[PDB]
Amino acid sequence: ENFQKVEKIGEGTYGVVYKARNKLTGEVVALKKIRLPSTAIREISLLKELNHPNIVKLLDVIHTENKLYLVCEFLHQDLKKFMDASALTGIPLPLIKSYLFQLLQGLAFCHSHRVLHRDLKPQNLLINTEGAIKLADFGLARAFGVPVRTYTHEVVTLWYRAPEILLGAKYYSTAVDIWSLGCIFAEMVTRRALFPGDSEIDQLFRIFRTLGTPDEVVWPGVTSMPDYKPSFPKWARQDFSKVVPPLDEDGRSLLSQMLHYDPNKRISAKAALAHPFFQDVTKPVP
Ligand SMILES: *CCC(=O)N1CCN(CC)c2ccccc21
Repeated sequence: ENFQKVEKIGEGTYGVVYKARNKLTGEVVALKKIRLPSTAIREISLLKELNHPNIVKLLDVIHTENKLYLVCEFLHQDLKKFMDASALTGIPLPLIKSYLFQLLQGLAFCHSHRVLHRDLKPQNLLINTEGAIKLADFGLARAFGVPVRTYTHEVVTLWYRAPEILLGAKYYSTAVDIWSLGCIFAEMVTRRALFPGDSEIDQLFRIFRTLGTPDEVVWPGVTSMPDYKPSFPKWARQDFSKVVPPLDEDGRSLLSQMLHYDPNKRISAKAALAHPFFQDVTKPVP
């Protein structure tokens, strides 16, 4: 009886989200319920301290009756819905730039605390009516693993997955989130997913057909990754001018750096924020 359900507002990889009202404070919140060694409660509890204007505020973590509840600030819409609703005309470039600038600040903060997301996608980027955008679900992928199917048996999207993950690397760096964010960036600009794979191999070959099949020159160590096969077809790289029109030259330079194959060479969030693409960044209200 601590929270009143108002309405169901969404479904993530692990559980359902309701808008709720805090009985005793009157505050409106988003309450995620997840069913069911395990360091998940410790690690997720630590995210209550990892506060930033571009990270969804984690108000509380409740473990009771073999369910995990996450109490978050209420935000009104995800980026996937906003992109679908903006399909006819597209999100305006100054708003795209504002959103990427803010998302990079959120990543830079978590990354500075050694915390990775590992599963960024438009569905977990939430916006308000004031012009802010925030990252949701930090910590959940690491705590629980990324399953093939969600709790409601939907396919977990591969579209934003970094190539080192797809090639079976055992160690993920903060670069995995930069890759994902660069995919989201291209999708806002073109109104179409950059790499819409429908299996792990289809995802990898879509990446290869655009960026070129990687070799030891662009990506040292690539031919010794666990899931690398010498039989991969060898596609030549496309020019970014084709990939994301009509992004200007600064956006294209930034995007190419977010999409470097080698996780060691891929631009950091901190470095991306200093990119000349942001020289004229503003905060428009949609
Ligand atoms: C704690 C609530 C939560 O995890 N999130 C991320 C998932 N969703 C549903 C899209 C959400 C919406 C509004 C506010 C927070 C959250």
